Amino acid sequence: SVMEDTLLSVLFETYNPKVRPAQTVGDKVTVRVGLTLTNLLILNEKIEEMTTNVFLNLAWTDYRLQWDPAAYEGIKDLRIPSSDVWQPDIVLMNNNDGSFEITLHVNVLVQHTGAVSWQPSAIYRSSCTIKVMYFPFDWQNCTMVFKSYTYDTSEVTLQHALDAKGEREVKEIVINKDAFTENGQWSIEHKPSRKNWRSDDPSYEDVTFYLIIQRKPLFYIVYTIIPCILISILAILVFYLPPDAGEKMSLSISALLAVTVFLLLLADKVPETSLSVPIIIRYLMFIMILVAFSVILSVVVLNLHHRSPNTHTMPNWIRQIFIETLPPFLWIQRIKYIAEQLESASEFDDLKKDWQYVAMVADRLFLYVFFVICSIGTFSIFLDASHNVPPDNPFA
Amino acid sequence: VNEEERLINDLLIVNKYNKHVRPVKHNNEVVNIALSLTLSNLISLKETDETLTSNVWMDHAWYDHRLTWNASEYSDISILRLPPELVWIPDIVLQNNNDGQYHVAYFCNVLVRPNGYVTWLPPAIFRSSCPINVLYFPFDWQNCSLKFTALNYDANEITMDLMTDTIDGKDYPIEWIIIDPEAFTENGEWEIIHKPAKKNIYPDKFPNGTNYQDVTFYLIIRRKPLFYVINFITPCVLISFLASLAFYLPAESGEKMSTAISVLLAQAVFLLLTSQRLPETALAVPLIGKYLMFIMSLVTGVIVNCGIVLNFHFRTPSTHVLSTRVKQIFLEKLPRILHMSGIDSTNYIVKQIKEKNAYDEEVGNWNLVGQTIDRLSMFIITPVMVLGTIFIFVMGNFNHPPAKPFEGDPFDYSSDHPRC
Amino acid sequence: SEHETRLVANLLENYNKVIRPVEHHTHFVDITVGLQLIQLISVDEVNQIVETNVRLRQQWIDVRLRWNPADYGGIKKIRLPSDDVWLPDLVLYNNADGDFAIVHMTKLLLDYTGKIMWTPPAIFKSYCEIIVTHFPFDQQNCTMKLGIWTYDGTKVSISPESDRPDLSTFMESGEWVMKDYRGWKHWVYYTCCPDTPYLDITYHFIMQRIPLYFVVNVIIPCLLFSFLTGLVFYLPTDSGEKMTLSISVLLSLTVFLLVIVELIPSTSSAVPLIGKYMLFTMIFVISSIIITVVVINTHHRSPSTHTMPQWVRKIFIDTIPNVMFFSTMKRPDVKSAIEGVKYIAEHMKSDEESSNAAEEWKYVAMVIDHILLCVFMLICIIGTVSVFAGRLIELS
Amino acid sequence: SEHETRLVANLLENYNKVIRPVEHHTHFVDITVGLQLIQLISVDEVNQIVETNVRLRQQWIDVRLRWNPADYGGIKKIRLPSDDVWLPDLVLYNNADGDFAIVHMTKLLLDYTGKIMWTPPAIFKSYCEIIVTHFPFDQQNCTMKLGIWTYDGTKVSISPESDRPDLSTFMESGEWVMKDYRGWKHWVYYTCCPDTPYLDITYHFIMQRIPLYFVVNVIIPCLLFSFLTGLVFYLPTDSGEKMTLSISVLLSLTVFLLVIVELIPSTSSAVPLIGKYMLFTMIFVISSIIITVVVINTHHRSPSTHTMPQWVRKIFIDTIPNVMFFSTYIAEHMKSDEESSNAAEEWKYVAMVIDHILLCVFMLICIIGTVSVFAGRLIE
Amino acid sequence: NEEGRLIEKLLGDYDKRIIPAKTLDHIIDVTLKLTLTNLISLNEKEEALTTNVWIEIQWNDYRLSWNTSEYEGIDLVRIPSELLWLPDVVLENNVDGQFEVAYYANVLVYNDGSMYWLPPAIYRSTCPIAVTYFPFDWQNCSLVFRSQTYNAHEVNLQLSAEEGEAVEWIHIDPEDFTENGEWTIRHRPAKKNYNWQLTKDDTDFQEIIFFLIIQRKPLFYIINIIAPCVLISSLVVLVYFLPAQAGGQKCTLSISVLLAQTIFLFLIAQKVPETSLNVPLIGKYLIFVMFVSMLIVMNCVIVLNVSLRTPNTHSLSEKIKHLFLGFLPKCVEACNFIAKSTKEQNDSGSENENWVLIGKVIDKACFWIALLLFSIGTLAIFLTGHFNQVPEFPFPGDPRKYVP
Repeated sequence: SVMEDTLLSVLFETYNPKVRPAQTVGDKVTVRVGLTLTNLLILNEKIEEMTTNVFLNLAWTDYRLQWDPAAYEGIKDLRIPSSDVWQPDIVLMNNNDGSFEITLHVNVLVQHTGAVSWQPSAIYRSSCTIKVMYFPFDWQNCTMVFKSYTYDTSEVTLQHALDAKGEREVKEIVINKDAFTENGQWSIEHKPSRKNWRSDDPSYEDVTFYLIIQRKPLFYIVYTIIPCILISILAILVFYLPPDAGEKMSLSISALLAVTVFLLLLADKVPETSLSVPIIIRYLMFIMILVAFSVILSVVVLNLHHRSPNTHTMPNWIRQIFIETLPPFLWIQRIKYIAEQLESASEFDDLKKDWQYVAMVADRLFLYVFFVICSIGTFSIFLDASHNVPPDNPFA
Repeated sequence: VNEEERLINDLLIVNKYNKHVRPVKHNNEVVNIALSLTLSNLISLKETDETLTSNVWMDHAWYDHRLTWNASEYSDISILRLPPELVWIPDIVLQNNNDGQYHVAYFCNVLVRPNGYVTWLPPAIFRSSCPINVLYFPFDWQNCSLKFTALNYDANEITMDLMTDTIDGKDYPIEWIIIDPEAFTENGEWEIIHKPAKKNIYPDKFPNGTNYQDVTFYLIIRRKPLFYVINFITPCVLISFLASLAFYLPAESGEKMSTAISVLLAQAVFLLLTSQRLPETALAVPLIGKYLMFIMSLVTGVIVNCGIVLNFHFRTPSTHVLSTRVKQIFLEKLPRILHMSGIDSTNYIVKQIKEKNAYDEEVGNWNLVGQTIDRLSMFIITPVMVLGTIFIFVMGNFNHPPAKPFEGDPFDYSSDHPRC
Repeated sequence: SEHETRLVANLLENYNKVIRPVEHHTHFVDITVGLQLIQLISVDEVNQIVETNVRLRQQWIDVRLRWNPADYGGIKKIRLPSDDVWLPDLVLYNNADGDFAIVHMTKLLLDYTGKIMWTPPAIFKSYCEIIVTHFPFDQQNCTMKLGIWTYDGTKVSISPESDRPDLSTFMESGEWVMKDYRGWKHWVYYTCCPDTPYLDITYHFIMQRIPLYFVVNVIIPCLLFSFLTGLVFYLPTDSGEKMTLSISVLLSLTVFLLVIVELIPSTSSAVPLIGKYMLFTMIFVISSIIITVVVINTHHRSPSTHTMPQWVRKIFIDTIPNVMFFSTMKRPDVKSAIEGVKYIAEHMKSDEESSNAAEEWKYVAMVIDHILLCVFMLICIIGTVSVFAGRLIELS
Repeated sequence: SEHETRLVANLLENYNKVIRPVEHHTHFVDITVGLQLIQLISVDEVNQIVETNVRLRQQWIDVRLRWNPADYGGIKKIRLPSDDVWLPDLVLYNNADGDFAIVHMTKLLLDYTGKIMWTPPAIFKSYCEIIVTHFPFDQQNCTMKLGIWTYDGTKVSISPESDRPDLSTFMESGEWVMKDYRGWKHWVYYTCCPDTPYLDITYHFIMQRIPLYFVVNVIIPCLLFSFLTGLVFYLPTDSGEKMTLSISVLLSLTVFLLVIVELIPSTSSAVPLIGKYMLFTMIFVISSIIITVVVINTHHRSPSTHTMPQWVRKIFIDTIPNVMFFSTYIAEHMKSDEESSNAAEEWKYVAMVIDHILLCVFMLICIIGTVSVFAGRLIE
Repeated sequence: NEEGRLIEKLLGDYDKRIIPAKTLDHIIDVTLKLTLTNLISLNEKEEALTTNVWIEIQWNDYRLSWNTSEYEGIDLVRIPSELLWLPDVVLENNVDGQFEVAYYANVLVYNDGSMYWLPPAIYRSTCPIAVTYFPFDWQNCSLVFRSQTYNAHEVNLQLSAEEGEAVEWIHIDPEDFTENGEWTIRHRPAKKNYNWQLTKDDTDFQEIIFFLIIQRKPLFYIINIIAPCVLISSLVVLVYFLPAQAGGQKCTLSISVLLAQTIFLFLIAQKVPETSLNVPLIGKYLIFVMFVSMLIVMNCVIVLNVSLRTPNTHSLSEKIKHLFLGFLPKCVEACNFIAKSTKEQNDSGSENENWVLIGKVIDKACFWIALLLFSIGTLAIFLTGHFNQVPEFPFPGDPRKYVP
């Protein structure tokens, strides 16, 4: 008969795990709660939740679990099934899923002093409010709020878990150096913890662990930013084509079709939240508007190129501006009645070529204008996306 | 009557068998659990979720000195069967699993010998989380590990071990995922290569903790890229080589830009296809993705060059003048270096004929300039495209997992050659 | 606490959780029921299911659990597992794919006077009608019908804790805004039993969808396609890019139709406003293609084989062109050698007259092209305003 | 009933569900196992997982559950909960993502002679290999392997109820056809222990896929595209729509490749037959486009720079038309223009002749390729 | 509370594992009455029908009865179902392994021993889809309830009776019932069914079947696929008015409409059942419009080839020209060479004009043929679906209506 059996029989002769340990009426049980993030599984922005593999680290003192180790074979510590001992139901309040409790229910460790220590494992799905303004170049601030679902501040007192050395107090999510899987998409920046009670309700002591995770946007870059840049290059090129070739529309509208295809590609990844427009979506819409304006201006250029003296008469103002003002600033600078018919056709062709030259000047002007506009817009959007860096202060 | 009921009543009821007490004489000693894994079949490796779903039979074995009896006394009962709910079992748990399972799926009966030796082979479906090395997709190999730990007891109480088979004479540790050659069905698009097993200890942590010891079963699985080669790879490279032929089209027939831009649309469609098939990690761009970006930028460059050639083809004396140096260098070097192949009315009409002829000759010179720059661009681009795609896909194809499963270990964990 | 262990053992000595907690069978237990909404999990319009995260608050009086605090060292409140005491079987009457009653079964507070205060959490997948007619500018009225299932009035009386559900700790949805939330208590009498009231409580919320996501993601590209649709008429028929432009904007609209089918919910109760606008854009593009085919056909109308009608001449040569003030519309062998030149002169004259008739056809085609361009821009503007002014005026 | 209440109280008074239902531990309890397939839920070729709704049928004898019917008022049969008696540990060895053993724990019939008959329902996600080679005209031989997990021969014996699984109440799948179904019992011995046979039963079904869905959704559009790609050659090069037609067929084929990758299983064990046909169609369209580019470049050949080879002129202009049946200062400047136009017209004639030759050969090769790929498996 | 001692007396000698039978050969009646609350969804991809139903099960357990005079007039007691014997009536034809009810509410034991269990449940029943008229189809699938353990010699499944007549329907509440929004219930009969190939010793001999004849509202499909697809495919007939002048872009329009039809093929294939017993009506229309589009493309190629023929390339014989022009009632020497060249080029143009006219005639005739064919095909295909309606009787041979 191993004396551990006798010790268990002695401890749990009248022990009731349905009452909190209070040696005197009105005594509060101090519970230290910490977190150990083994793997940040996912942050699904479509449903705005984060799935994390965690080890909750609870430590309290049950005065009923005391014994003299000298009276036994030096049994300083003991391993008890979790269901056989009292435990504060330290649950995750802000869970997107309906599950509050832990998943594993590992054995609790009890010292002869009564210091019960518990390290259960869980797969928590906590609701995280996605700040979708700079997606994908965004830093998310997700939170995990742990507290006793039933016991208020007049029955339990929450504290931060002590380190391996009991002298200090850990104010952060303890990340195990080994046995930790670094998430491919997200990067941890700050992982603090704070006990944040609310003033309106005095009995709302709870411990909150924050994760400031910055996204690595390489996937979204390679799959949307570069193709949009190529489409923008094509839209700028549209105005270098000659109208006589007959492919201005065949290029511009096909670039628009490619933009639509990229929008279809992005339709399954952008968050479904209407607080703000993601910067990637703003860039997509800017490129789409630019391509639409390229189509419109190519249509205008083609209409100006095919204008004819027998269909249009060149106005005085156009003949003035597009002949004597822009070319300096754009570096263009250009047997009886048979003869009479040829001369008339020559004059008609001269006026037609004047229309064509006006079209060419307008085409060059639109080329320069759209190059400038596209470059400025893309540079501004990328600058704004780049400047979005999580604050050094975590505001723990 | 049956002697098994009497033996069970003696072992569990009369002897006060405490299920929650570790099976050891003294609290100071340790209980050794030897465990092994048998991969029944690899269900899937979903890279979009980084989830390895597998079916494994987990074999535990230990010594419970309370579950012992005199075999000759109870009618020579050799083996005994007992449900896990009645006897102490070590809760070996798969620590890394994106789904919150943590446990075997059946909890089948344990087999007990008269000397106390207890074995247990429950099956389980495990959805573990392993990162995807997407660098050489789809010609890539993944390294997915199942990590089992004893979170109920620390290393001072139970010590996990690799099971050790008894080969002729000596005992050799089983350091691999034992797989049945006959009853194993090879998974589609995945083949196991090395499948090593190792027990790890972390000295930086203390023995009186649940982090001190682990048992990890690794799987080096090589993806069979036949599906991707058939569907995504070959059509895309064919469309690219088709884009490469936009230079051979004469500028007279107005489809020079249309073919290139439609090839770009097709490559955009392929990009849409390949986007939905990979996780959004940023360790490195996948081989298919970086090849796609290379070829898409090359097609954009081809479109730009075709636009330049078309612009050069429609230059006219009324709008542009060909400089001496331009036509000189082009029409002299490039074809050779590329081995290309009343009476007043009459006076006025003849003058107009001569002027039109000169205009036509200059237009023809512009056309020749366009053709020669087109051929130059073709000879510059097409070799670049072919060499780039061949280099990318050869580099991807040569990617193989190392001959030895671990970095410095020369053992080459395999059932053929055991150690010790 | 030994006092609390003694109290818990004493209370549950002779206690039957099956039996209703009342002094006499004639009397009724009066549960006061409050509901607090923590977050709005989702709203699925395809199956018409609203998933909410709620916490119930049932307060009742169990006279069997009363004790004297001075007899147990001054204990005033305890916590008991819900599986140990009688609980009212509140059921969501309009449940869909979710749990009908509370399944988490957390602990409950118990005073020395027998007042049970139970606050269990739940995820309610309520089935409420989704009126998808003004989507995405829709206002969904959605209800949750709690009721005591097995019992009734004069047996188990349910009451609302407050006139309105508690939304103090409500997390902002990010896609909906709670315009008004209320809770009503209904007595229902059946003709079979005229003195047996059946009681229920319905909590209704009015949720206004935030349309920023759907507007930007769907309506803006629809606006772009509708705008580019009418632009085909400013493109001259001399370029062969008219049909390529029309059919390519059609193809872009088809890819965006794929996008729309992916994004907007698939339902057949009514045609959504966004669906009406998409169909309007599709028909607009189809009609544009029909009309541009007509104008192409009348552009190439052969002069010799098609005599020019007088009415079309009178309408489209002087009347209409003079109206458009903004446009730029125009408004042996010795004798054989001499004979040959006369022959080519006659050939030139005939060709010139044929080309004059051809350009007459061209001018008529261009005039109708301008008229159709103006009417198409106008009809696009008025159609967009008509379809999207029904709700925006109301939402003002 | 009072009699049945007393009987059930007496039966389970000293009954131990842990102990095997045999009077002597040396003997074995003999269990007959039958299977009935209510419905074939689905077949997943990517994961090679077949989901089937089945009902097991275990019949065994428990000598401890015997009673005299005349002592309980003529009670012959009763229904006990399965958890209240000893149960065999039947486990689906081919399990994949499903439950290994019986989990529903339905009640069981119990005769007065101890003859227990238990018919629990189950959903088997069996892991059987999918030979995707003649897809969709394929035939899948799929198995499910049951046996006792902990015990073995000489402790429990498993025997088939009949040579064939019961298909009487099988709801028609609509997507597969049960060609033939059988059930075999295997004894396997091990050199370590040569007197303890291990018994198992494998039930195998031959499922013939109904190909109408995949035909009408994949092959027919592929047939249309492969017919249209060979049609561009009848289009004259004078129209500028030749390349537009070819590349638009190519784009339609790419979008349909998106469709098929959405539809067809994503497996790499072998090339599916429709995958092979789609690759053939892709090669066909690529070759047609390359040939079209060559033909257009030939059509736009400038005689000033290019002198047509004598052999080309001879062979084409002489041989080919005879095998076919439906095809044929100012003055000096005009003469030069006429001569250049005549030479360019000869180039155009050569282009037309090669275009017709390629049209005929491509129609023939389309017919052959369509026949060759499918007729191999269509012979049944 | 007298319910305390009443319950303690009732369940003191109660065994929930024993079917109540006053004697041997006593078949206890079990009356069922379904009540549909919300028809959640018919998922045709996996041929499942998710419904929410309150199932009323009434039986008579003689063990739970009391003399109401001894107690203080209590005659109706609510007992949790976990403590009582249940008939174990389950849905046999479930796609997933969910047989029992979803809540296990209390039962209302009465004075005489009658029991009125009323569990709500959520059922994913099997539903074979008839795809031959999709999406203008009506589905006829059912819920089959049977005793999972007891047979026809122990229990007796039957439909309930309210006012002397059996309730042979599903009893959808007229007021508190919102329509599914995609399906409309047209018939909802119920009947007790026997297999007649199993002896009544087997548990599957008897069953209660509740049918649900439902018609899909095609509004979503009509407004998002069918109408856009019909509008797109209507453009292939415009191709006969575009000129064959090498710039009219006939084949461009035809082949691009074919591309749009391919995109719509992807769209429909994304949301079409995979039964493969029949090809869906929308799939038939898509095949038809892609085949007629292929014919349109071939016709455009033929017209472009006929209208772009030259005397050197294609000789114009008298027979073809006659047929297609009858059946349509529906320095001195320097100048001489200049004149000769002008005359020869004029003759070449005049000869090409004949081929242009032949192309025009073929264009008009083929336009009429193609418009007729396309309109007839579209009208027939989308009129057959409209005329496919639910039969006016729940059962063809029965003159009964099965409506309350």
